[PDB]
Amino acid sequence: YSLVASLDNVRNLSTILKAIHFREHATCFATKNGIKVTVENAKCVQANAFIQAGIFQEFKVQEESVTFRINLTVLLDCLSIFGSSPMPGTLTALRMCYQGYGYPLMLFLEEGGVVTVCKINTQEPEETLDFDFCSTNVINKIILQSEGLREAFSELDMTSEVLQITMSPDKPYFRLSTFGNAGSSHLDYPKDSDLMEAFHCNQTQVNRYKISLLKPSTKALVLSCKVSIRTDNRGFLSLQYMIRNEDGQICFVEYYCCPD
Amino acid sequence: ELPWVEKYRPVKLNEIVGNEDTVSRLEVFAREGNVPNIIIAGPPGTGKTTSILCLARALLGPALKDAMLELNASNDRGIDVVRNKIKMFAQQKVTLPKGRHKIIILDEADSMTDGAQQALRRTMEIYSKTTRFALACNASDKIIEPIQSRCAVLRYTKLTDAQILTRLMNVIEKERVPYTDDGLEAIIFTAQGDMRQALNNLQSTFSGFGFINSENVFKVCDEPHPLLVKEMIQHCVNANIDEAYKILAHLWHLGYSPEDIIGNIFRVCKTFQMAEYLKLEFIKEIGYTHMKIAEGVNSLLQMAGLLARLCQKTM
Amino acid sequence: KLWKDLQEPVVPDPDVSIYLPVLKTMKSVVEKMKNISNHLVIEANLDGELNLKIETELVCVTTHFKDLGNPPLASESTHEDRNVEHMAEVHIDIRKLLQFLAGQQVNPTKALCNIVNNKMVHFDLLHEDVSLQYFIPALS
Amino acid sequence: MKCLVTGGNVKVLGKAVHSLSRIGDELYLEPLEDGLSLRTVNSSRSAYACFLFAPLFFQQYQALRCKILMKSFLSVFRSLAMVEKCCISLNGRLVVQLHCKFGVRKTHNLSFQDCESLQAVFDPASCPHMLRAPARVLGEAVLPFSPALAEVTLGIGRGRRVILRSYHETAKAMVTEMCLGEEDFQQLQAQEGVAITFCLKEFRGLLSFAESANLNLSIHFDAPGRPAIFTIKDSLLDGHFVLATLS
Amino acid sequence: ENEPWVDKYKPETQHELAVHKKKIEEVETWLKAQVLERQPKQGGSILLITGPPGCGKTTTLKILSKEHGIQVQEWINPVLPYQSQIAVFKEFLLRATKYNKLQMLGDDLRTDKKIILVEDLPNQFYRDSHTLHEVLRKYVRIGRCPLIFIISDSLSGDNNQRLLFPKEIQEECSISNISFNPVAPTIMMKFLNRIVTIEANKNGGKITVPDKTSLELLCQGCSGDIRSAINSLQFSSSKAIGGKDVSLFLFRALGKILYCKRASLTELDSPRLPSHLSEYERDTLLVEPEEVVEMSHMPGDLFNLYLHQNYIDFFMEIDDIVRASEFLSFADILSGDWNTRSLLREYSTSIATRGVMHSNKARGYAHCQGGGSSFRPLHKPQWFLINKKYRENCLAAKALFPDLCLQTQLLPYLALLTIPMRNQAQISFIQDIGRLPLK
DNA sequence: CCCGTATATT
DNA sequence: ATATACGGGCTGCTGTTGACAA
Ligand SMILES: Nc1ncnc2c1ncn2[C@@H]1O[C@H](COP(=O)(O)OP(=O)(O)OP(O)(O)=S)[C@@H](O)[C@H]1O
Ligand SMILES: Nc1ncnc2c1ncn2[C@@H]1O[C@H](COP(=O)(O)OP(=O)(O)OP(O)(O)=S)[C@@H](O)[C@H]1O
Repeated sequence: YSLVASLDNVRNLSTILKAIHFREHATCFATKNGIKVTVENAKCVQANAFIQAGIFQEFKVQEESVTFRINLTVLLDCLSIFGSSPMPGTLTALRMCYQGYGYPLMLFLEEGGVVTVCKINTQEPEETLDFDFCSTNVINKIILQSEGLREAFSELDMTSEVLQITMSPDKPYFRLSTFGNAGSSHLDYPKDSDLMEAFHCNQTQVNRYKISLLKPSTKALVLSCKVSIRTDNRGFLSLQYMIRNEDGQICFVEYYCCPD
Repeated sequence: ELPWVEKYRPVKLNEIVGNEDTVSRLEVFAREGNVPNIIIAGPPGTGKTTSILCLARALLGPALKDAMLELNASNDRGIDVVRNKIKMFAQQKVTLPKGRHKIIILDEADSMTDGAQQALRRTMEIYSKTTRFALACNASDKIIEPIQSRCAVLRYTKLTDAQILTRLMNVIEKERVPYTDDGLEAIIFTAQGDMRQALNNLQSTFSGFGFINSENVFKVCDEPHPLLVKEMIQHCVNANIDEAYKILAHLWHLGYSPEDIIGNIFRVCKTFQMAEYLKLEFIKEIGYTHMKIAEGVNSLLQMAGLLARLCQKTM
Repeated sequence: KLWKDLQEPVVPDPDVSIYLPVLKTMKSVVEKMKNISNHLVIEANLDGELNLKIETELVCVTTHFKDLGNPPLASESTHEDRNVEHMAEVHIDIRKLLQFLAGQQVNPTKALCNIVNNKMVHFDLLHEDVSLQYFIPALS
Repeated sequence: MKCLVTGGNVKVLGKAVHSLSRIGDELYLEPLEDGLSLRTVNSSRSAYACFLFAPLFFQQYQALRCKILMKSFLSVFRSLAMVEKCCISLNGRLVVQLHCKFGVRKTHNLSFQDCESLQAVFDPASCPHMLRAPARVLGEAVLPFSPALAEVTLGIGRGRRVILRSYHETAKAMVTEMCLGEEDFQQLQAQEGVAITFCLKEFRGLLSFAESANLNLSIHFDAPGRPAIFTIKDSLLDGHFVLATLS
Repeated sequence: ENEPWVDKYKPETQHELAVHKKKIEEVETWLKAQVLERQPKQGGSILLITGPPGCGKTTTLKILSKEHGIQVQEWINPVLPYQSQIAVFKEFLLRATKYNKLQMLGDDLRTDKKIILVEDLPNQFYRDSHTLHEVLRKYVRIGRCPLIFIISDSLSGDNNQRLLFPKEIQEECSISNISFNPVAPTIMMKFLNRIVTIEANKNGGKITVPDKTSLELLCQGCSGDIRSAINSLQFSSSKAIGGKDVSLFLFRALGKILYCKRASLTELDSPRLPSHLSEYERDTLLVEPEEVVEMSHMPGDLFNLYLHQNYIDFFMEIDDIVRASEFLSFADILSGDWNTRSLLREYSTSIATRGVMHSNKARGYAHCQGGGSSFRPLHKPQWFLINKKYRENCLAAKALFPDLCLQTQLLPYLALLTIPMRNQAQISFIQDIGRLPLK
């Protein structure tokens, strides 16, 4: 039975998974501290999540860690099978069991007397990169809100091919540039605003990024309340989000991308 | 850094050692500055793209970044986005001093679909007062007739030995490589027209030997195939099966698949000097043998039987 | 000449007659089921159990409903040899069921389903003063 | 050229841009000695819409004529006119710098091509007939019509009343016979059967812009064949629309 | 010094055109008879203009329209940054046909008659080819002003023109036809001479005028197309160029294969058949079959069918016919699979062509072609209709006696059935197969 | 490819 | 006495990957 997990609010896990859903497959990691689902694409972009043991009520694991690969679309569809619009006062409960290697994943859901049973067979594993972004070589870091860039990143889907990010202590403190068919489009963000919680950039940094790799950050930006931007000496970009649930807990999602 | 095939690229227009007429006319046109749209064709390894890029750079100069468009096959060329971007670039106005115009280059245009070309042919006859085109390709039969019906078609040719030798001598003098006449003749023999191939072969030979003696060139690998089959066909013309099988055995022991040999046999047979009856019968036998080989039964005995059947015809 | 061909469809003797659940939850479940496959199986029990099943080569899903009141059947002498745990399930293509659930906007008080073994499923609804008879052919 | 728009005028400017986009495919910008002029013409040149903006923001021309693809402007002002200030100039590029909340600044550089001066010829004085009414009444009068209609006919019935119909040219479609009363309109100089036939989409854009502050329209229709005129007057905003009539 | 010579020496007046006078007169009389006899009740009409590229179809129409004061309406494809393309096209067509321009500011004002010219057809019209028929039917029903269609076509590869107008809409919609021809050598010669004289009179510097001997070479390798001729003249006058590819006009390629232009065996060192192959001696050939077949732009299995249809009439002996038939059969055998059908296809066509060419010993003796080769037209293979009839009759036999073998075994029984049965549409089928002509 | 015919022009 | 155009014959008979209009 290796790992069994039970919960009464599927929405937390469902929204955490939906915040990272742009590929088709995902890899899990069950450890005494909790699960960790990661995904990679183009051997450059990598997105990971974290669901600590504090959220869970009935969590049981056996011996060492457990790894398996699961289709994300099917799991996300199965989780939200009772409608993604519940009125206040209605909840859904789920139970999941994984009985070791070579056997599928169970999922029993219940709500108001209706009981559903589903199974997802897993064919694992893959290999993941080693994107180590420890806070030792980080040179430029910023922390900022989300409602500022809701429309900004919404006003970012054009027929361009490269997004230019420049950050400097003076003049264009945080400028995004997009070169398309019509013309340039600058979106300068200054300091000392309502969305400037800490500015600590050291030296000027201008870099180019691919639109195709960096596009799926909209889903993480929409379901968030704060965003942290980090870039090191070489020019690798690290994005840290902060999502909350109905109960009042906090979960994190991280994105790693490499420059052109 | 880069290898010798991409580092020794000409930056001017007089370093090109290909044809002599078209290059001189292009230099004159770059001097004047009223070029029409052109379509360049020819064998690979000549320098068509180099000529086009050098002409564009000479025409524009410092304003090349914001007045030039380049499109390739890796970049998507469908219909919608390409026509949109092309019309943006054509309708957009820029300032150019006297007679310089905007340049649109579409490399390997033979890969485009019919829809893209049919949408493109409209933009190439109206905005001619501020823009011009330039196309490079390998097979000129792919481009539709209406597009050719308003372009100047320049056709290149395979390089001869003299220019190849001159530029090879220039490279050797630049790199200070001790040489020998017969070794350079062997390298030119291995080149067979294409020039980047010759430079790559010379670099490979020089890698770990330090000399371009003929023995070193042949030892480090390569060797041209067709001239061996040309003699073999002549041998089977005179009913000499014993002498014919020797070259086949040599090639088979060399490590060549049956299909690769049988294709070259047909290709050499078509452009030969024989009668009509013999050519017909040879084509028939090669066709039957190729069908058998493609069906899966490939071995030495089938090639020997093909040679015997070819020799039987002349008795 | 065609007046006979538009007559009200006949209702044969139902193998099982069962009260229907709330329409909104069934509609949501079916809508989420549409993505996985284009085949569905509906099963009706004699103790008010309604089962919706899909079985693919990768995922298998089954949804259960219980505590559905069985209406008093007219034939009370044909239940001494029929197993209560037996069923007369059928399989249908999930392209016509979803329209029928999506069209409805208010839940009536006469939600009934008549299921037969061979090739027919039939729905009865009545709201205010309007009656609705639904006929969905089987054999997807 | 330098214009600095401040206040709620941004929304009405965006609405005018949307109406022009609903009418035409290209936008002609002309700085006159008395303000700014936005012009648009249909592809077949059967309709012409012009907005003249009385000096209201900072108007100062010369330090002078351009045309632009209209989808770009439409997208920019659909996604960026919901915003407290706007600045327009002509560099050399067209700068559409847009000040926003706090300190966010958005700039938009666009490409333009040289064009000719566009104008038309209309004679409102020469038109005998004349009709005036609030825009809301007309907008309500065109609501029952399906959104797939092409041509509409306006007429005056027997008994001093207005009538709007549906012109159709054996699987036919529905027809409409909407009729109104004289007590809603404010001014009618008409006749005993004079009617005109025109299009609908440009009329719908006109009504859409005219249904904001409850403005009053003015129609000067003439004998069939001659163009019709729709004139909208406001405090600091003038607009004129010219259509064509079936002969 | 800012436009090409193509755009600089455009014909302003009618007399500066490079088209034969009769064609200009024909277009002019059509247009002017429409204008002069413009009845108030006249409906719409469609005119079709064809021709090889670079002959001058658009310019002559524009010049003739400007001479007689006619408004013209163009159609430029709209530029994307929901409505279908066909919807926009029909809306533009209705607006252009119904109403008129307003006043503009400076035009050719005194106008009430106009025509609509459509050249840049949308892609969806090429892919579908069935929306166009409905659009044309609606226009014929509700048309006022004529519609002129301009198409560019080549000798081989004419799929788009026949796909767009497949001989049925023209027949049932009353569409006219006007076809152009490539410019004659003399007209192009005179115009090129005029242009080079104008350049020479410009003076400015000592520039080498292009030689006369290359000037006819420039016009020889262009095949009646003015624009490429002017482009090549501009390129060559900087101090042959312009090798446009040929299409060979498949019906001409068939005649080239089937006529076998031979030589008188000029003294050379070609190999000879030594002792016993004395009946296989042939005169020298001056044609390469591979290039001819490739240049017609046709599949090989179709070329072989056409050759099989048309090769009998040109033969005079029976033994040569036997040899040619054997060669054609052997060419057929090599393409009978499906996985390797496209890997080896050149062999079949080459074998068929060379066998048909060499087997004709009666024709192949140089000066032995006098006299014959009358005015004879070629034809089309008859195998297509027979195969389609075979397939439809296959289905009509199966599904209706389903309880190929039925046609091979049961259908003989049907042929010996001849007795009535209970149906109406089946007696006709019974009488179909079983009533072949026989005395 | 193939044969014979009607019009512009010197 | 020599260059140029009419007349008559063509759209047609299993698998794996890719672009377009909605
Ligand atoms: N005429 C030439 N003179 C000198 N070098 C040449 C010439 N043609 C080709 N080369 C060499 O070829 C190298 C690369 O060839 P390219 O010009 O890129 O070939 P290409 O003209 O693009 O034709 P493709 O792409 O193979 S079809 C250059 O670095 C030159 O050294
Ligand atoms: N005497 C002449 N006759 C015709 N065109 C001329 C002449 N002199 C110069 N030109 C130029 O040649 C152009 C003719 O363009 P063409 O491409 O031949 O017309 P077209 O008939 O539309 O060809 P398509 O559409 O590709 S079949 C004119 O627009 C002029 O710029």
